[PDB]
Amino acid sequence: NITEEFYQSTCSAVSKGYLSALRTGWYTSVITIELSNIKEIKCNGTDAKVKLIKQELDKYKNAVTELQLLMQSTPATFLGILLGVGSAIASGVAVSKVLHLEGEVNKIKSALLSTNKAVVSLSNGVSVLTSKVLDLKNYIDKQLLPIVNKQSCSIPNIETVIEFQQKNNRLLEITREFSVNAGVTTPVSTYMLTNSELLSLINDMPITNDQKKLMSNNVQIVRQQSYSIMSIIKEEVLAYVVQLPLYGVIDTPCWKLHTSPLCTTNTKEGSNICLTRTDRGWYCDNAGSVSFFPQAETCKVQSNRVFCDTMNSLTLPSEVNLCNVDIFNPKYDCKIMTSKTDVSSSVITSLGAIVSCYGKTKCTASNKNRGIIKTFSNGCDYVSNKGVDTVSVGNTLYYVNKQEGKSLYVKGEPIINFYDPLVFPSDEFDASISQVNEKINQSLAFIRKS
Amino acid sequence: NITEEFYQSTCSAVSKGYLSALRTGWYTSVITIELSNIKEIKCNGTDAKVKLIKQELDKYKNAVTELQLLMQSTPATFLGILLGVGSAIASGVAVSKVLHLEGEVNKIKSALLSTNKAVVSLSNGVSVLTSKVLDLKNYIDKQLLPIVNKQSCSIPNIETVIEFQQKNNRLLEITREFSVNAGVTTPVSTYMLTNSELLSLINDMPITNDQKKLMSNNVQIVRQQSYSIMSIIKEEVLAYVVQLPLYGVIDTPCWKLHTSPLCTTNTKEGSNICLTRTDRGWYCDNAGSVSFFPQAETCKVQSNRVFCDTMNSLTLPSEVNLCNVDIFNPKYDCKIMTSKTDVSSSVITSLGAIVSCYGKTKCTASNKNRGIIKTFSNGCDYVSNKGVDTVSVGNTLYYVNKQEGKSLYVKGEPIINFYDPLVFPSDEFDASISQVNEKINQSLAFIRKS
Amino acid sequence: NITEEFYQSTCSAVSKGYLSALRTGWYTSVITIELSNIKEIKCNGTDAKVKLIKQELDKYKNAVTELQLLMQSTPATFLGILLGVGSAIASGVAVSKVLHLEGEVNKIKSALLSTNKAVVSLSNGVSVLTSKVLDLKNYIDKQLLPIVNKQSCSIPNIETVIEFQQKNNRLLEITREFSVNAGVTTPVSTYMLTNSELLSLINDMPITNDQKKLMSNNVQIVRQQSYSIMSIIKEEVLAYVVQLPLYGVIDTPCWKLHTSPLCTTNTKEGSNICLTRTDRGWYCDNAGSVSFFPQAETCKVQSNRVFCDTMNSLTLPSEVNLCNVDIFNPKYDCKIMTSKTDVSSSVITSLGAIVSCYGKTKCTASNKNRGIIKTFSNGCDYVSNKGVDTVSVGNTLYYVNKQEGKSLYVKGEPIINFYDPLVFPSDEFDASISQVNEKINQSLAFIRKS
Ligand SMILES: *[C@@H]1O[C@H](CO)[C@@H](O)[C@H](O)[C@H]1NC(C)=O
Ligand SMILES: *[C@@H]1O[C@H](CO)[C@@H](O)[C@H](O)[C@H]1NC(C)=O
Ligand SMILES: *[C@@H]1O[C@H](CO)[C@@H](O)[C@H](O)[C@H]1NC(C)=O
Ligand SMILES: *[C@@H]1O[C@H](CO)[C@@H](O)[C@H](O)[C@H]1NC(C)=O
Ligand SMILES: *[C@@H]1O[C@H](CO)[C@@H](O)[C@H](O)[C@H]1NC(C)=O
Ligand SMILES: *[C@@H]1O[C@H](CO)[C@@H](O)[C@H](O)[C@H]1NC(C)=O
Repeated sequence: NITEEFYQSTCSAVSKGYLSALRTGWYTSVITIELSNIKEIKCNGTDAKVKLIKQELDKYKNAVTELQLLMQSTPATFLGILLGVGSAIASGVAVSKVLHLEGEVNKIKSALLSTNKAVVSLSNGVSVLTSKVLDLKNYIDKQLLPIVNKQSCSIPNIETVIEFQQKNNRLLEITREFSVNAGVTTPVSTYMLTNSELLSLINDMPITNDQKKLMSNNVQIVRQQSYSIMSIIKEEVLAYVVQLPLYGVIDTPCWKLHTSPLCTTNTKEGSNICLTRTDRGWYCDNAGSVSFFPQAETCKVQSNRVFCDTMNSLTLPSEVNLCNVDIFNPKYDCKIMTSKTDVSSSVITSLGAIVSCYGKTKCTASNKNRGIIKTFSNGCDYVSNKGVDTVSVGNTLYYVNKQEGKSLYVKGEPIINFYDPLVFPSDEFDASISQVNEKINQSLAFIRKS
Repeated sequence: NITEEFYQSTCSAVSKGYLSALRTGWYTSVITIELSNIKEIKCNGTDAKVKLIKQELDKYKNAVTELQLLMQSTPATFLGILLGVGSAIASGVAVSKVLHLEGEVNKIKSALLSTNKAVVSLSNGVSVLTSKVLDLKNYIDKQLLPIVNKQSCSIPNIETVIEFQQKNNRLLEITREFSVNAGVTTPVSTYMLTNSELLSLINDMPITNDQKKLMSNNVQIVRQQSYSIMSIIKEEVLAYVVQLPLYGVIDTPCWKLHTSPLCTTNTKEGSNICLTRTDRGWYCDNAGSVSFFPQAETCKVQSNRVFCDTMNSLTLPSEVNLCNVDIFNPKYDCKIMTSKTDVSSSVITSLGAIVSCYGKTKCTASNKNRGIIKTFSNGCDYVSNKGVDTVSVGNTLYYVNKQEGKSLYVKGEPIINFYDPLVFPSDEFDASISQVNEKINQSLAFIRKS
Repeated sequence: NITEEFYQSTCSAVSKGYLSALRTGWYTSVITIELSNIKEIKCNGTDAKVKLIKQELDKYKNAVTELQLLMQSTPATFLGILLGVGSAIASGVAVSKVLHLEGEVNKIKSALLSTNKAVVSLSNGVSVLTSKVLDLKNYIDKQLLPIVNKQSCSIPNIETVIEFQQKNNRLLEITREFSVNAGVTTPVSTYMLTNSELLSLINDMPITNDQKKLMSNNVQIVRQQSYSIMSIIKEEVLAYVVQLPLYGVIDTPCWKLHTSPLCTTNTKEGSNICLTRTDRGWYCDNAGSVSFFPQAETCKVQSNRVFCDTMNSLTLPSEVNLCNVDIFNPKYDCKIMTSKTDVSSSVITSLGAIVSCYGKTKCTASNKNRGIIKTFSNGCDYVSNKGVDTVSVGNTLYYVNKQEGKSLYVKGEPIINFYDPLVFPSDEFDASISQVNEKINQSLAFIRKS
């Protein structure tokens, strides 16, 4: 149920019909692995099945020593320039710091003695979920101790050698990811947290039923917005913090704004003036205001659900939406940029394509079964994605999205015609309708002086 | 056969001698894996060789269930601001959408019954290559059914346990990549498509012999420009779309433009004016025009072959090349920027290094066996890579490329001297030679008024 | 021992107390793997243990052929616009090129005959460390030749089949990484160089004892700043160059500068003027000057040690530090930007948070156990991280860093009040205090004309 409207007057289009899924907070969980403390590998036997077990214990001990070197380092990692600067893992690292305090590990270790999942209140008072995901201590001590603890080693069966390599592999891969990521990984792989464990962790979290359903049906998105932070390894326990997203805003209207340069079409080369709406990005109603996301990557779309991160957003009054139907409205000052760079390009929207065609550029739209069906004249135009498969601007061939949905072409005079090119400011990168008007007055006043 | 020319007048250099390899389209292929439908693991025997087989089937079924959660989400993912906005996987996703239609899977499944490679015309009419790369259904049903389908399970040999883990591993790794990439991966790994399968897929594609030779000798580049899109999993078939690049433009001349700030060298601190050519990047002749690639990553160089993506390009008239030999030419308006920020830096070209040395900065060029061999005075200068191994600008040490090739130093008066610093605009980021001239006239006219 | 100072006058904060770890050069080492030359797999026996060995040799030969296709391609890969352009792997590639010369491999192969580590002087004269990390030739020829070299193949034990898959796996993973990275990988994984081999390689390098201690305690950072460059594969030897960082500057003072927009707080909407210090980033004393790193990613912090890369830096006079205590100082011209965009945001510093609150925005600071404890008025303010856990600006919730350290609030009149909004330039992106003053004079002079 996605719709789109193109505004010929402002060379821009809005895609409506989306639902919000904004990350507004973080939930920190502590994931543990019970380790076996092995120092000496006591066996002088040259048996082939013992040698393969000795070689896997060396890999095991190498990973332990490798992780111990990571815990000794406190781990870390148009209108985009207007944002702030957050600290993404500031919450998770804070939990990682507490686990270094004395006895804090013993709290975790004792709570995870009978069950593999428990809720622990730390010394500072925060209630974190704790999960023991692997008990290599139990396996090594019950299945491998009678082998490599005496001098007359008992030769294991071939099946145990294979089984130990499987169980040890997860530890090795967790160590591998932390080694090439300085102890902070994102997204969180299935080695840090399996699809079963993650879903189970979501169900046990203190969140609403709407958040549980949302997170469970989009765990791949949950992983891309999660961090895995190596913390400690001591007292036979490896602990790393998993920082999961909290979606405080769900199911509010979202819309995406696409913009393209709007220039004059005079045949004289340098006598053209351009103008581009700069407020392009994702917009989502949020607590009476509008959360605006100017960057491309910060929002991921899954069907009609938009997952965004508020740390890369601005908070604007809802009147910002008035710029779509009336860019000259007196309630909000719509942001634009100006130039004399009349160069051709295209923007692929959710349900169509905007084409800014200028100069000697060949701009067309094609179908697979029939070829060219529309040829654009100079200016800014738009074509729906129904019956159109590709758009061509110069030597560039853009495929359009085949998402189903109705588009609407809103006819209107391109607002660039309302300006006189002799008093038009054309070097404005962070400007607005009013900043241009007041700047034209100053130029127009100095002309009135003559 | 790479050459380079440095232009002292404009503080810029051009590297010629390259050949084009531009991605201009996409080819979509459907890769399938025949799966076995296993529900109940019927065996109450505690045999060690059966237990290892049961543990691998659980991993198998976990990957199947994990993939089923991915298919329920329609998957997605100086002069750089001038480009447009494409939708990279719009073509592949379109094919991924068709595979959800009724019976479309049965078409694929039936065509891949006798052979593992076939050409299928879908319901919409497009002809796509289809490849069955793994038949776990055949392996599980022929090698594993007589084990875990009765209640008196037949204990397999140890060799089958090892063989099943190998064949199941590819499915697990494909699932792993799609889990941490929201169903869209790039580059395409050897798990999605092995070097043998990819080469075979290229040879069977409906393309020219030049494209086949080009793609086969640079498959590592082909992978970096390809996408793997998870599609469907039903009726015992896992299908994912692989989106491969089409190189419509091959073997045309390409050249790379390097630019650096050109400032005045007055000893008074703030009395200096700067000027930098902004049209830097890769240029490739293309269909009578020139494809310009302003960003760094969009083009990858392999020997003398330049692989670029047209979606991140502009289409300029061929006269843009005139800016190199004459920046004041009357046919094309060469783009520049201005500032008063006289700060030192260097640009490592293909066959040398440009040095913009200003103020109290120590700028040198060194050889490993002899140390400093040249000391730069203030201004913009250039040194060939023959006999030079490193360049130093301040506290920064740049190694130069040791690619073989002749360089040419084109003497000329730095054009920054032709301007008077009192009417010089110094806040222009998107400007040109003519925009500066007409702006100097307006400032010069208001001075004539006095 | 980290401290922080906030400057209310300039809406900026400086975090002191850090120690430098600047990458200033590169060390190139050659890592080799002795390969076995296998062509024909002579065995017509259908034994299950032979079949598993034949299947692993095919994977082995596939990786060899895959690597041979990579070596045939010479491999490659606010104030940020002011930097230069280096060539990161120019040093490593230079070594990779020399290994293609005749007999250069024989030098390496002969030197690594008795030991697995040797120092080799190449034909050009450079002394590089060389390390043989895997001898598959020795394993295949001693453990696998009596099997697949006769026609009456001798069936191996099951333990050898498992052992061969382990030793062959490293070669396969090295091949895997080079396939999806065009022969150049970063960071350097434990497959290219294990934690034991890397530490051993560091200890044998011709560097100081301070560099050895620094590199060994932060090998995860060493990996993130290293490259692995596929070179050659011929004469039964696979060789790839590992490019390691050299830290020429260690333990000098470093400090991080945070800045935020400073605007006027008039209730009239568009009558406000803004101003933002643009010199934000990392600063480290370096050889009498100051190395300035304007970008975020180029510096990684581990406790109080800052690892930076000089290739992404500028070299400024030490007087740049005067802008913190006096932005109007006459020795250095402090860089700023101007706008009329009064929009709310926050910057999370090392020990607190700057809040730029304007208009109808709700800006607060909270504690977990008590909720809101401070409400910001319009303007630019600051709050320490002691007793504060989160900051909220609009719909955005920022967690603050809980690093221990003292903060200091330096009271002062916001310098934006000293300007008259009628002659204030508000479109300056690359400007400074003096450029603004001289621009106000020109506007003020034309007003004096009337
Ligand atoms: C569009 O949306 C409404 C509510 O989502 C739904 O009831 C309606 O059926 C949808 N239209 C179509 C054609 O399905
Ligand atoms: C400023 O410009 C606006 C629109 O361009 C106009 O309505 C207004 O009268 C001007 N003001 C002055 C003082 O010229
Ligand atoms: C330079 O190029 C031409 C054509 O590529 C070739 O014939 C010529 O031999 C090359 N020069 C050298 C020195 O090899
Ligand atoms: C504008 O400037 C150009 C070059 O600076 C000059 O040739 C031309 O005569 C000027 N035009 C006017 C009207 O001053
Ligand atoms: C702060 O630093 C100095 C030197 O690093 C150290 O001697 C002092 O003890 C530190 N302060 C505290 C409270 O530890
Ligand atoms: C320029 O401005 C500065 C400060 O704004 C002032 O001290 C100086 O006198 C001015 N110069 C002229 C010529 O007006």
